[PDB]
Amino acid sequence: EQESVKEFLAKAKEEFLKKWESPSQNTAQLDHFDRIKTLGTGSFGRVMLVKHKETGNHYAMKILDKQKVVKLKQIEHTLNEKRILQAVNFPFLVKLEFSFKDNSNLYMVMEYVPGGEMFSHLRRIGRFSEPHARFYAAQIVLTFEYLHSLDLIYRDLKPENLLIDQQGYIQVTDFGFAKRVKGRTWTLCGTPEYLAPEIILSKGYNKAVDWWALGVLIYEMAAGYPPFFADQPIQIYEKIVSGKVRFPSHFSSDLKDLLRNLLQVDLTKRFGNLKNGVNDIKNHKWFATTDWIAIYQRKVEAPFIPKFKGPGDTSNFDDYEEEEIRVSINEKCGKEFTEF
Ligand SMILES: NC(=O)c1ccc(O)cc1
Repeated sequence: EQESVKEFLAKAKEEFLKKWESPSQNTAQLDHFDRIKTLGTGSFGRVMLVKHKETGNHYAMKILDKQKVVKLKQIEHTLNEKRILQAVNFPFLVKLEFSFKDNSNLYMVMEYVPGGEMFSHLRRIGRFSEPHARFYAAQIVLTFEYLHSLDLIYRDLKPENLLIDQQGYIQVTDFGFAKRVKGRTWTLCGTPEYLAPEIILSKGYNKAVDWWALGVLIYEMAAGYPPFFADQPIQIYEKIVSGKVRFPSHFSSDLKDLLRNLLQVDLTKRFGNLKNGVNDIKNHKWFATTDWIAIYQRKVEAPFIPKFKGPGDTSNFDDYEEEEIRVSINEKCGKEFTEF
């Protein structure tokens, strides 16, 4: 690549490694914040809109219950998530502002992105046009170029994890499965529709799984549904490993060609994992109209700007039962989470 890209990535890695080696810890506490509204909820945590009581700034606070993290075998994953997030810096990654823990929970306080998840917008519109999908895809390509150069695999690409910001650009969130990996890794994780064949088949896999997932995402953005759908995961997995994909007739020939090379079941032949690396993707005809530098610099006008009233507006997120943030009087799982 141009020396300009090499030097950019060398500096990116220098800065990442310094923070990776000496992570920040314990940079706020719960009673610095007011709770506003639950924005999302899962099996071991939830994300809440909060407001800092002294500055008035809004943030999204991810709260993980230490005991449930342990029960669901997510200890290392949660430690990965925080250690990576506090060390990365890129225009399309949600910024971690504070982290801390208490007797019961782990907390990651992030910039609040009021536009909501791409998932909502995609389902509301139906599908994105190719230019619209391409604008988002280009951001993911650059983000993966960045992450992979740091030896990071993301492992959870899907529309729910892509927030739309006030300029209409992507912020990737949820580093719960992200990991620093030189070579291969083995954990079964991800969402079924987005899993590469080599994950399903229990292989030692690498960053090529992220490029497969990009193929799934581009297909889903442009079609409105993912390429390997079914009612049971096992039936999804059979389709994924089959080597067959059908494309809507409205897809351009260039889109189909790119997707055949991303959704390549032989990981040794998959775009993003060949000798030319990311440049096989960036130079593909489907991306011929993309000005990569202008995307990075946020100079391209976005396909749309989410509608929201201000930094406290939660309209683009949905409604969940509001549950307590209870902190035990006794420390739980202290040893397991020492480094957090
Ligand atoms: N950073 C955010 O605004 C955010 C919002 C909802 C989530 O589920 C995760 C993150």
